[PDB]
Amino acid sequence: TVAKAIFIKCGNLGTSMMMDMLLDERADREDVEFRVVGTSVKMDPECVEAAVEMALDIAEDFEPDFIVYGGPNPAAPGPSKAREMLADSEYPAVIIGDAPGLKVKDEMEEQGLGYILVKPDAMLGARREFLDPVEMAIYNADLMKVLAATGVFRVVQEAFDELIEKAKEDEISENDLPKLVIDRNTLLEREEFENPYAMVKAMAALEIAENVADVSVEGCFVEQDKERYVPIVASAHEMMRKAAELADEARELEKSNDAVLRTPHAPDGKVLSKRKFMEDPE
Amino acid sequence: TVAKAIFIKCGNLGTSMMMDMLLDERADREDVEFRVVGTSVKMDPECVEAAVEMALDIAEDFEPDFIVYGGPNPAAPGPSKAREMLADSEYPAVIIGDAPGLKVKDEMEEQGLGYILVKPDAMLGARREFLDPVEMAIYNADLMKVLAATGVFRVVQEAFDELIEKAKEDEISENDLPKLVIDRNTLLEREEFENPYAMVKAMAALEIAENVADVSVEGCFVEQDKERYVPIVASAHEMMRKAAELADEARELEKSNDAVLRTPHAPDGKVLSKRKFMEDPE
Amino acid sequence: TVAKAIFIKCGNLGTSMMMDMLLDERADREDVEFRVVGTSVKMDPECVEAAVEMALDIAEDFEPDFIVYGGPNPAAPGPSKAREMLADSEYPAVIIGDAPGLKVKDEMEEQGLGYILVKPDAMLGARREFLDPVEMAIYNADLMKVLAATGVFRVVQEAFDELIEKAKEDEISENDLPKLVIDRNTLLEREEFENPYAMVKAMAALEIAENVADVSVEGCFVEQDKERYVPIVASAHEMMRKAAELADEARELEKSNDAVLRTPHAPDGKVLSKRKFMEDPE
Amino acid sequence: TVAKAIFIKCGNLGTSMMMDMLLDERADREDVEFRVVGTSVKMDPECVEAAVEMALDIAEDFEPDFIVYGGPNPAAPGPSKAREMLADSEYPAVIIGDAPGLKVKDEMEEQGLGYILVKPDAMLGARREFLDPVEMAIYNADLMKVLAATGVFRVVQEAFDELIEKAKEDEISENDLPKLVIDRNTLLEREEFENPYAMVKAMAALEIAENVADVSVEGCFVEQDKERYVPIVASAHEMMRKAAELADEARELEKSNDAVLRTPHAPDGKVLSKRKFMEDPE
Amino acid sequence: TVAKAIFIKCGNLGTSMMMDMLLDERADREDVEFRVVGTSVKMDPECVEAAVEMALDIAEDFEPDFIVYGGPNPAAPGPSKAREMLADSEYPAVIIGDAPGLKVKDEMEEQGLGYILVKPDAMLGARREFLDPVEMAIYNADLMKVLAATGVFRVVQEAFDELIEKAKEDEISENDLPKLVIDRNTLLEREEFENPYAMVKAMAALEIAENVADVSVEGCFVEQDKERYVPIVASAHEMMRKAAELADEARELEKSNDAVLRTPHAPDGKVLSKRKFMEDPE
Amino acid sequence: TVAKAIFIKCGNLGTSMMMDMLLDERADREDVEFRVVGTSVKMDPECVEAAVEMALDIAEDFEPDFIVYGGPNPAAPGPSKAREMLADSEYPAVIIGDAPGLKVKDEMEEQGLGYILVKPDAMLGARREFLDPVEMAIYNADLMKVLAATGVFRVVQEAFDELIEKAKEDEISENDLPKLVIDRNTLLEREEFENPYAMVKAMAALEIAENVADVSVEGCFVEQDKERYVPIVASAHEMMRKAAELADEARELEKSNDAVLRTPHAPDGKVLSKRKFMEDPE
Ligand SMILES: [Mg+2]
Ligand SMILES: [Mg+2]
Ligand SMILES: [Mg+2]
Ligand SMILES: [Mg+2]
Repeated sequence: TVAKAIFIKCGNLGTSMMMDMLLDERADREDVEFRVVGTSVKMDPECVEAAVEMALDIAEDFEPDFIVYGGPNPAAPGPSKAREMLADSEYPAVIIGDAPGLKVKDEMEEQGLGYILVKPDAMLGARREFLDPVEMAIYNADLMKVLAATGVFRVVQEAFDELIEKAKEDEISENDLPKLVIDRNTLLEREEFENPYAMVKAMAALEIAENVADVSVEGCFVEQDKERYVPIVASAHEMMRKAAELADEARELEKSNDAVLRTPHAPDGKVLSKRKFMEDPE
Repeated sequence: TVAKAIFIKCGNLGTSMMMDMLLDERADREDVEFRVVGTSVKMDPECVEAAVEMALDIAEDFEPDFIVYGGPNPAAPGPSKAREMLADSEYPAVIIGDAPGLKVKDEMEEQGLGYILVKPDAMLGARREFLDPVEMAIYNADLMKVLAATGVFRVVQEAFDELIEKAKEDEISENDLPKLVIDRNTLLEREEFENPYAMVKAMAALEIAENVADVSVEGCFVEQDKERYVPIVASAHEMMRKAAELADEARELEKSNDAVLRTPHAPDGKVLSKRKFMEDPE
Repeated sequence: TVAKAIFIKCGNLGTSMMMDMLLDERADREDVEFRVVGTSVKMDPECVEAAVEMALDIAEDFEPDFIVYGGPNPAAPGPSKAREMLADSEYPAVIIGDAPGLKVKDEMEEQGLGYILVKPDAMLGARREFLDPVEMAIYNADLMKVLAATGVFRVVQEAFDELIEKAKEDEISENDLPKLVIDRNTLLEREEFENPYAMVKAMAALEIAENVADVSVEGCFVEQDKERYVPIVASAHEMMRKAAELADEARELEKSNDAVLRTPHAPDGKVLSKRKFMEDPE
Repeated sequence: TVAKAIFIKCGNLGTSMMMDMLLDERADREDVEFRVVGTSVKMDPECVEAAVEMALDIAEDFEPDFIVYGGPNPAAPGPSKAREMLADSEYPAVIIGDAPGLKVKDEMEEQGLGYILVKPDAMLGARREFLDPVEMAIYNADLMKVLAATGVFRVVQEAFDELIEKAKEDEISENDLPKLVIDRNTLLEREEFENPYAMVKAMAALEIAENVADVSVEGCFVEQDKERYVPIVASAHEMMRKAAELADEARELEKSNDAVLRTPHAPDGKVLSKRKFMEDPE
Repeated sequence: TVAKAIFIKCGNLGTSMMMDMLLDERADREDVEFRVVGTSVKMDPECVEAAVEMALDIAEDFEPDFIVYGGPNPAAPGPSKAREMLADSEYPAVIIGDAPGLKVKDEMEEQGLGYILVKPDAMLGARREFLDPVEMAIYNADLMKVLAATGVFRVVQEAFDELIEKAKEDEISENDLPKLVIDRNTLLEREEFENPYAMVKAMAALEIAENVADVSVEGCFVEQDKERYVPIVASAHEMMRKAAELADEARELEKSNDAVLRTPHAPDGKVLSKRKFMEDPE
Repeated sequence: TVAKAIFIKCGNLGTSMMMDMLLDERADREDVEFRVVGTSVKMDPECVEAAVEMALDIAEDFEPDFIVYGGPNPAAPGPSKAREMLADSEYPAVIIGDAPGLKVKDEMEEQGLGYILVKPDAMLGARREFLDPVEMAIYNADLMKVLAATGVFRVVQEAFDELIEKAKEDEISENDLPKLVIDRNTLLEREEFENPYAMVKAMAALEIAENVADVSVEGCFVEQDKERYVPIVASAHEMMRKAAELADEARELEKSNDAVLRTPHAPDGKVLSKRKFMEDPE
């Protein structure tokens, strides 16, 4: 049959920005249908409510098997509000956030919602003297490349593909809701990379990515001297740029061996697989 | 004065992906309020329709000073549908798209619509054999790095920022709507780069992102032999990855001359500017 | 048997610069003898004729099995004159040219001439303000790498050596003359690369090289505003530099797989073959 | 007035391959007229003689102010033969060779001819097991990039341009004939590079290119064990590839400072000069 | 007056490997005289005791003005014995260590010892399965590149140069001994880089280097699973390799601005200074 | 049985800096015990003698099985005094040096001393106007990287490990002492690289490094003009930097084939071996 879900996006995150598209890359999955609503970058308690009310507003006629909320710091005012509104609705919800979301990690099991906490999806150096729109874009391009090439996006894809199957089974229980925490070590469980050094390079990429957070936090919430915080947050961007280079390096190693894992979606939604370039998705 | 807008996102394009965030990079603007709605990757006449209705729906109470529709190919069934829906509504609308929209450029002005066509925002190789979620994301990472580091996003931002000023003047006419077609030569009319070699590299990056389109189509809708179109779409990706490298290069040149242009928004919406890293934006 | 030929070089084309040397790379080939005549970069109607005359003059005593004319744009005043002069001669001939020669592909087949059209051998951005002597050399370096590392030169070689064999059968008929149009898609129907990704990188590299031509054309003829054509002709050169680096990346990929295809000429003229580095060519 | 000269090319050398073209880059120099003749790669005493015989043969009606012979090792059988025939003609000649030509350096002062010996124009790894047509082209592309970007070609261009002036004065005396030896230290008497590190990098690139010859020679003429000579010549080619990278790196520094030295020819033949990209050749 | 000191090296740290050499880079200083002793890489109490006793026996007749002990973890048993032994002597002493030394910072002050703790001097992935002699050297090469190119070594050089001047006046009090903790933020207050982006890339390099320590600790002392720790320590090395490239990029930015800081020693000990390449130090 | 040795370090050489460490990479060997003494960068006769006397004085109660002296030029005055002193003692001794040691090769054999001369271990551009501490450290970082990644250090490790086993049997004869001369060709007959291009790239790195010596020598002892020798020595440092990148390139190829050789020491001193990342050493 056909499964449906709603995506609410407040504020920006590398994972939230891509989460719904990781489910139907070519737009040929006839077995799903999604809606996307949000308040852009804004994520204060007010805008959040309005967004979740905009999702509950259309879920009435849309009737989503599950709703997903994606944004930074799920333990902050704005996002906290939205955890409430979704925990108390006739819809199974999933909250996708970053590392600060480990604070309210217990509280999320309580509210009965699923979650995808990406640690390497670090906050960017948000300081007016440094972060303008373009810098903002450049940083996201480097983070997108590290989360994709290291195989973290695969984890999110497969997590929302294993749910979309239980959604067609007309049985979405809280035991079916994912409870994930993505980090460098997560790659130690997969078989993503055939070349071991590629895994080690992807691991290093994610380690660096996770570290970008502390640098951005310090420069934005701790250092108050212009002469010190501008360079600090900028150094957080230089780090992520390198993590992106490491990610690319990992991918190229897999190209040298012709083992680049590829798992596309069949028109009916079933996840295929392949390693060799001219292999034809199995 | 507080301007309002509604972004309709159907299908995916690099420009539509970040278009709204380019207007409030740090979420500190208190002169704007946005509501984003879309049907994700799917952009057929059915989904597109439901999305615009969804946007017009909330537009009654939101009261946007304008509505923006972004997605690939404005000449396609769905986009054309949305193009007539917005033209017939009492809302000043803008259409953001790729090269394929040119076929309906003279047609959009008659509908009284504003448009911004980004030629280098090329369609990716959407073959099930090559394009899986990861690959799609990686593709957009490079495409984003391109549109950002080459100055194209600052063009989009500039156009909308000037529009948001008009939206405050309580007067948005067909003359105040943007009618731009971005391409490699668009940089010739700007002073984005201080280093002349940074610009020509930037131009090369956009010229190459532009050619990527021909290959993606030649392998998605033209060629039908399995043994040819897979290598064809993958070759379009390699082109995008190197285009992104030329963009990174150009920016590193602006970094060596400490002439990296940054144009961040003040809390009141005012667009500041600076070249030197240590200088505050004025 | 010892085949012979006379290459006429008028103008500058990457394929005409190497054409004869790809036939006797180590100069230890004793089954062939060549004579090279030309008037340097000048390819005007006068110089072109004075060149073909020298070739026809030398051919009297030399007595070649065929005569090759290499230079840019066979459909120009100079090349056209030479195209006709050779057709009227008693000597078989082949025309080495770029994309601009396709205009006269049908005509050359009528004149009974043979031809090899290399689409990716793009014209350089010749605009006094940019293309000085050094820059010209530089551009030709990148292009030489692209045509060499992608496999285009091996296609040229396999065609000219297949002809020299028929030239030993002292009977070269128009049916034995080459009629090739090299471009990105040529690699698709070959086995140059053992590594798949090295192939699509080579294909990506060839597409870019081809696309440089239009850029150089736009800036050398169409655009007449100095403030714009200087940047444009330079952007085309930054593009070919990228194409060269891409070709290099492809060769290194073959190296990681110890599969660099090498096909050297034995002292007798036979084309040997090898993959593995320490493997003898047979 | 108008100056003329003939160029004989036997065997290949990076400088011998570009020599003529470095004097008329766009082919719009009306004050010169060149002719090019040779036997391709072959350079044995027989082929050489037939080549210098074909140059003197056309020099009858062409009446050249000076003839130039270019090819590897001007102290070998073939080339030595050509020094004889040119020293014994009514035409002033210039011998273009590589480092092995310093052996017959004094003997050439005696024969009364000029010479340009480029030390960094190293011999390649000419072994059947390594050097095929493709590899041979890859090497010349690297060599071409270093000879150009390091500013060596500029030295050769200036030399033949200072001669083409004294050739319009119909006074080509042996004193006006060039007696040059070019190597790493040539850059110390130049102004080629404004950035001191770009010069330093170029010096290193030349030093390495020069040292490549010693490796090639060993692998080709000294090491007789196939298991050792193949890797040796192959390493000589890896060295040249990095030299090309260093040269390129020097050029990029110059772009960074907007000081890329350009010396294009004026339509009448006088060498112009400029630094800034948009400066307009003066 | 000649300044005398004894350096003791037990175990290995980047900073301790180069500490004494940074004080006499050309070996032409006439104001210093050094003795270096140690037990190589072994830093257990037994060996460290022999090392210090070796130094104290030498001090008898050599009469140094100060003694330096350098090696990892000032808090470990072996280094602790050295601190105890040095604290009990009459010779002013300094402890060079890494992050773990912070645990005994209070103890060192109470012991009258000086110290320089370099946090970016990270412990390597010391697991037999991954660290052999060559990998150990590779890591050191990268670490050295990071500490030198970021400017950390100039901080250490600086500290000791002042201590040496005071020694020449036989007046080294406990309050003269350095108490430095070096890390990413140390660079914020140095006039090391003229290019702001070079400082930011360098800060990024030091941040990543510091991060390496944590990753090496996890793989060597926490994770006990062979399958998990081998990849973890190898990823630690990948991070250091990338940190080295950042330091290298910063160094190349200074070169582009012909602003690389050099502070060589004059024959009489005076520390000169310069920026421009051809500028003489003073 | 535990082997004991003393290492004497005077002056600085890449190999003398790492020698002892390569023998106990993780400090977990039970079969060895070393003592290190030296006079830092100073290697004049007075200092060298003071150093050797320190060693021989320790030797009395330490009872070393063999003594190693490492540092620049075994033929210089200082090093020569060391050779005379050690050749005059009862302790078997090995001299670690650079190319200039070849001069006293016969003299060393007549003295009953062993030797390992590392030709690529080149002297740096030791000119005050260029070489300050930071640059000295950066040069050694690249040289170390070269000596490690190319396998030169593995050769050094092997020579000493063999000598160590002999020591454990109290049987070190003058015929057991090494007489090695390491250079580019040394790599031709080792098992180091599985990939041939990695071996080739490693050879290229050694050739360039070996060549760096001559450039530094020219700039330090021959050229006397500040305006010539500054750029000269600096170009020696740019060469080394590229030799390091080639060594890194060779290492990355091995990683692509998961054939990176690692020969770690077992606790009992046994030299293990492995190739595959996940493969345990045996
Ligand atoms: Mg005291
Ligand atoms: Mg006390
Ligand atoms: Mg003895
Ligand atoms: Mg004896």
